[PDB]
Amino acid sequence: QQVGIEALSVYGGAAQLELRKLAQARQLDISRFDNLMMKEKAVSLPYEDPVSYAVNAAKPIIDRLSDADKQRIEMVITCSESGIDFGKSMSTYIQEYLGLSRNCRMFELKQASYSGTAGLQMAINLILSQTFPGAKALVIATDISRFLVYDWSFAEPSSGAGAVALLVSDTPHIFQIDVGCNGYYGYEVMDTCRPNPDSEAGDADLSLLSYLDCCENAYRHYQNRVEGVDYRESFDYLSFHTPFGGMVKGAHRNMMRRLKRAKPAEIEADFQRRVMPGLVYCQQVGNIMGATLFLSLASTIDNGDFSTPRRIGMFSYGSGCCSEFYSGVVTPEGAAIAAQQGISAQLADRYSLSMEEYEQLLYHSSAVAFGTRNVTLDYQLFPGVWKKIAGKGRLVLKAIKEFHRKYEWV
Amino acid sequence: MSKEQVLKIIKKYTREIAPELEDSPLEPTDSLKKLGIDSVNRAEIIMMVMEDLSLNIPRIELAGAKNIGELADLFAAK
Ligand SMILES: *P(=O)(O)OCC(C)(C)[C@@H](O)C(=O)NCCC(=O)NCCSC(C)=O
Repeated sequence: QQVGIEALSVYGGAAQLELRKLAQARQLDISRFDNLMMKEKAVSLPYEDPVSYAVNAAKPIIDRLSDADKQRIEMVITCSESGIDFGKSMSTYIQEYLGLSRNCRMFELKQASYSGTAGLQMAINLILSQTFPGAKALVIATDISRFLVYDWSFAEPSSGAGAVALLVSDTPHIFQIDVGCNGYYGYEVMDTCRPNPDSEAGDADLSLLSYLDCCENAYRHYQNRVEGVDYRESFDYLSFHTPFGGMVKGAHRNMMRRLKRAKPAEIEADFQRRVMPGLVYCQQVGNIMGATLFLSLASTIDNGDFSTPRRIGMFSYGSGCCSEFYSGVVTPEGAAIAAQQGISAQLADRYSLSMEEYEQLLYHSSAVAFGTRNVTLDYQLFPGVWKKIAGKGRLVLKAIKEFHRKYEWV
Repeated sequence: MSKEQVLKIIKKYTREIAPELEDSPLEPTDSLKKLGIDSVNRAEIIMMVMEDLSLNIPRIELAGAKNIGELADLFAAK
């Protein structure tokens, strides 16, 4: 039974902040964030939210589908830790603006950055159940970091915005899943959390240690289920949830040292070959939470070598915590399809914020705080940003009226 | 093994991770952050000390110390 990702599409925001500018503004050495492998973070405008990010991520997928295939989408799962209601899923808005069938299960899934993987596994199981032959699922991981001006200060350099949309089916043109090859591990821990709206709290040091424990244990569980698997030999590439690149390098190093007793230069060559390709796009958006592992997958595919089919190992983590290691295969044909999406070009055309604009954006973000009943957005908040959006067929948040969010194609 | 013995092992791997501290004095009240070792290297030090002591327990059990003296205490207790 064949199953996996049929189509993958990314939205990396309309604007970004160069972390070297954040460093200069805090009189840090420019090399601090370079040391940690961080370059830019995507930043959500006040007239964007996770729904608009999700729709912009999914629109290219839906645009390419026949009417018949679009109607085969019978589940929409939104995976987020940036929800806009305690009960209403963002999937309802997403269905509305993508024009999907009313015969569709719709819901939202939460477990910090593990949400995307959980959604993907659920979609996989729908296909494998064979309850509805031909049905497809749309899984969209979408997150923003709308912090208002703190508990969240520790995360400011790393907290990005982005969405990745996956179409899941029995014709996996992009990523063919290794069925049953899954290990998972979780336990309650207070490493980071989002206990207040528009905020985040945490002990980053605890979270990094927890990530490392889960990386080891989720993989061991996979290894116990997949006889003969080898951490170097079985995986051509490795993609990870990437809060920032430096910690993924550290995790890979820990794994190689433990499982393969590899020497330091050997580990660094293995890192560059197998892990660095996935970090390329991640370094341009920052931590985009539940979508980050999927962006890492897209990055691995665009930036790695797929002249023969390749197996990618995937490690998902979410604070709180839960984690999963799983795998699949990408063919040369799949890589060629993915390349047509033009992610690198999309990311390069975003507006580069000054530190002054960024601080103003933080200040203006309050207008669309969680719980806002009525707001009308000024699209000319930053005229220069608007010029980079207008005419591109982007969805934006126009207004909230009596809690009802209204979006516009611009 | 003692709190003071462990503390000497923490000092060694700290100096190894951050060579500019080779000669500087290290007090039990010094914090790795203020020294200032980055987030990844703070975890690396913990893991090197764990491996040196053959301590095969969850890494999170070494979290939460505010300075290297408290970290020594945390290890000493395991
Ligand atoms: P250190 O050198 O002190 O720097 C830590 C940095 C990278 C600056 C800080 O921004 C950080 O550690 N961020 C990561 C925290 C985080 O979001 N972890 C991943 C969880 S994703 C999720 C919600 O599951």
